Amino acid sequence: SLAEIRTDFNILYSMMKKHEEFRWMRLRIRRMADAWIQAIKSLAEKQNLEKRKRKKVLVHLGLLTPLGELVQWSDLITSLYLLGHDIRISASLAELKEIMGGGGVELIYIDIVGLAQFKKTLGPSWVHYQCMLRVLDSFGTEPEFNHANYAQSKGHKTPWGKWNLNPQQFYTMFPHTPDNSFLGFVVEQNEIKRQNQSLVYGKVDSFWKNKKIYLDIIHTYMEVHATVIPSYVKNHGILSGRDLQFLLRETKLFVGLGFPYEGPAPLEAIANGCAFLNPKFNPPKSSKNTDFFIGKPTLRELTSQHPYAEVFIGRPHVWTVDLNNQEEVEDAVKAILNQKIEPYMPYEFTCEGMLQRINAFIEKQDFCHMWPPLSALQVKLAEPGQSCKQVCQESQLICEPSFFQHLNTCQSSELAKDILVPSFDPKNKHCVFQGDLLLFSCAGAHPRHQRVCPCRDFIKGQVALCKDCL
Ligand SMILES: CC(=O)N[C@H]1[C@H](O[C@@H]2[C@@H](OC[C@H]3O[C@H](O)[C@@H](O)[C@@H](O[C@H]4O[C@H](CO)[C@@H](O)[C@H](O)[C@@H]4O[C@@H]4O[C@H](CO)[C@@H](O)[C@H](O)[C@H]4NC(C)=O)[C@@H]3O)O[C@H](CO)[C@@H](O)[C@@H]2O)O[C@H](CO)[C@@H](O)[C@@H]1O
Ligand SMILES: *[C@@H]1O[C@H](CO)[C@@H](O)[C@H](O)[C@H]1NC(C)=O
Repeated sequence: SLAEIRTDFNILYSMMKKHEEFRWMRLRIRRMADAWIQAIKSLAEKQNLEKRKRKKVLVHLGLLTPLGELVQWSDLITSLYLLGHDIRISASLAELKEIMGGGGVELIYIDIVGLAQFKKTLGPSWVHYQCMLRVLDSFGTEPEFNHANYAQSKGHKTPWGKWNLNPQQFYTMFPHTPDNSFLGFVVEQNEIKRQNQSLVYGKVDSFWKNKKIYLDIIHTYMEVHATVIPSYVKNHGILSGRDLQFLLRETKLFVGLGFPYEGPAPLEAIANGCAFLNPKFNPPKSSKNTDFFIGKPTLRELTSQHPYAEVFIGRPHVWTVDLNNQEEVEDAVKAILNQKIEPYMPYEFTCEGMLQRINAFIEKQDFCHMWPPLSALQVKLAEPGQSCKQVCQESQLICEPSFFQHLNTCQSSELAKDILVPSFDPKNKHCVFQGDLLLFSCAGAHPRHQRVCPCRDFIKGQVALCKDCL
């Protein structure tokens, strides 16, 4: 029974009308419907989408039993629907039991809250389905937090970790954690734009605490608008849809205050021709120094409010600035004021880019027992203090953790259960090899030794996929 692409949303709307929380998701799908339908038709012309098996897919939304996560769920469901899969949407324990009770489930999209429910509801046979799980986890899960016993040994108290999955089963909001898979979402998209209009990113007064100098510098050159705080700020209150599309289409500069971290909104601003003023974090913010991140299953350090925007887009669309550097902020605002407007969206955040990525994952990513192909492997040695993530990135590659097993001249050697191996002491030519295959980790820098690191190429604008991965 083969998957046939769908070009009509009538059935999708009927499914999402069964859950009150999808109300504004259905609205957004209608706004984006022509983009989605154009994209599934264009993909089907570029690539053979024939002879794909129709999968029975459980989509269990633990969080419905977070706007960015609701957007990601909406875009995932829409992608599955367009690709012709048999979607069973669950937002209750009752639904979960019924769907799994019926059997034939081939693929499971769930969040970590939903996974706790899955385990509790199904009992010990929950692990029978473990290889079919794709776990929507916005901020990502590094191997040291996923391995229950290693995490306990290191004193990690995360309520989110210790699931003992293959870490590539965690599906992230941005491609920030190469131990994981990047799922993302779709970003909704010069006489319109008011050259001197800036708009503050942040719907609560709390976000604005101790930003006055920053805002005062911006206010020297631009009107400061808000949707929520100095007297001069022009507040439009809470908005949406066409209205917010208009306000962003009207705005030259979208102003970050530091929070929230890694949201969709800066990408929507850039897609609508805005530049993003992106606060720089020195030191970088992590579960080690930031209350928001304490208990999150990663030590990943954020170098700015939106590191994807900073690293994968950059100027002129994204100015990553020290808020405390008055010279730097003024230079940035004056630059943006004089910039030519260039609306931009990375391919991977388009309808067709997301359809291509999720179709590849559905067809090629299998944890139930080779992809990416071993031809993609390029091995790099991380210097001491450098992670496998870093040394791949430094060569315009990305760490590919599925190649660690193929990397596991050595005068002596030993075995260790540690996220930092395989390692090489090139002084005494001593090799330490991985003794616990669940501890293979792109994340982590050896303090003394070189790390032996598995990298792969990526399609520019589609970092989730190697050139030979389609
Ligand atoms: C959307 C999402 O999950 N996104 C990210 C996530 O982001 C964080 C997350 O926080 C969700 C939690 O927020 C509050 O702490 C609570 O509302 C909590 O709800 C549980 O706990 C409260 C009491 O604290 C209860 O009132 C509520 O019923 C619920 O109880 C819990 O129920 C579950 C289901 O059975 C049970 O399994 C738990 O044991 C039980 N917990 C307790 C202690 O009783 C929320 O869970 O979402 C926020 C926005 O919604 C974000 O800002 C947060 O950063 O982060 C993770 C990890 O990084 C990521 O994987 C995920 O994608
Ligand atoms: C910004 O420019 C527009 C037109 O160029 C004008 O209407 C507006 O008054 C200006 N704002 C400030 C604060 O000077």
